[PDB]
Amino acid sequence: KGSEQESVKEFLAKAKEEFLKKWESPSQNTAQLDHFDRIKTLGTRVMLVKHKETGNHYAMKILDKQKVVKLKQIEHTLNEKRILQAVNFPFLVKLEFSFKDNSNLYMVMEYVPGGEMFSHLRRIGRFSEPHARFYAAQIVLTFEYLHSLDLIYRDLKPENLLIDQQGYIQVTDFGFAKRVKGRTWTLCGTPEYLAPEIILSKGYNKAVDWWALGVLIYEMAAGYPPFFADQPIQIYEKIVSGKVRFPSHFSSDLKDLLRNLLQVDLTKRFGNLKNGVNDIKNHKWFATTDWIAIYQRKVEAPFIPKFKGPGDTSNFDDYEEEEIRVSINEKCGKEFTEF
Amino acid sequence: TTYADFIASGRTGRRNAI
Ligand SMILES: c1ccc2cnccc2c1
Repeated sequence: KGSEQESVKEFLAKAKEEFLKKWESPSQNTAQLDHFDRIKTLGTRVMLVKHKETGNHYAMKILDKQKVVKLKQIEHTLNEKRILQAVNFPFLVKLEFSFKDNSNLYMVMEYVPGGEMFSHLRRIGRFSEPHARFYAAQIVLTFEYLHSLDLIYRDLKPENLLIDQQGYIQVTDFGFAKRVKGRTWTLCGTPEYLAPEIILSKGYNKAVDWWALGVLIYEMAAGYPPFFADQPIQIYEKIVSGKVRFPSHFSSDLKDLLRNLLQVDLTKRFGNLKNGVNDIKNHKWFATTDWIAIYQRKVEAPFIPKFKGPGDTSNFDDYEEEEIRVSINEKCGKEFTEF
Repeated sequence: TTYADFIASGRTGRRNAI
């Protein structure tokens, strides 16, 4: 616990004062639908839109209130918007506006044009270890930030990590993020990325994010996840078994880090010991990482996405376009009153 | 190879939350 650790501590203290102000007094109803021209679907929904008054492009997430109710996601959706409007960190996508109408909820975020990490990783096959380390370091700092605010993220995966014009990561989709000081119990996440304590229906805490980091680093460096199969149940059987196999090109340092992150024993999992995140940040695999330089975006990125111009979506897949219908009757008003 | 097994599997596309 030296001078560098005290500075992190003080930085996180100021970050928490700012977060809590917005957490306790959330912003609400800061734009309306006809402020935007709708361009194209970016994921399924999230749409590219253009703000008329400024000409800025944004990514607008649209949720059908009736479908949220049927899927029992009311409280998770209130979590997502309340957390997103309160956070502020370089590697988190920024929420610029939110609002609702008779049918839908809307979250309008900064447009990140470089595409999902998922698309680049699948196309290239795998990332080199320096490449994967660059991205992993950003997730390490982002979880240090989120966890210090008593937030658990619970859906880390390449599909949710966007590459910006500087080649850095922006985390999107807070649909399962939750502020909780005790343990929690919800069965949620993506199968390949679930910690064993989730699968086995135990109480669990922020250590599930550090397990998921282990899955992410493995998938970036290997090109495939550490546990995969054609059916989710078969994936879960592999996750709880306690064994992991590594590609032969994995360095010795990388395997040792992943055995400590993909650790079924919670009393032994990195990120969850007395030293907290510093067991990770001081691991030999991260010896060349300058954490301050990463935070300041001063490190040279592995690649810069192709940019054809404003509003171009060539780094995203194409999706079938569907109408945005707004009923003449208010749906689910009481359930979403605080949104 | 494990890569070949992954590429021929049904879970190389985007994965939905549970
Ligand atoms: C999903 C898909 C594309 C995105 C692009 N920019 C911001 C957020 C996004 C979410």
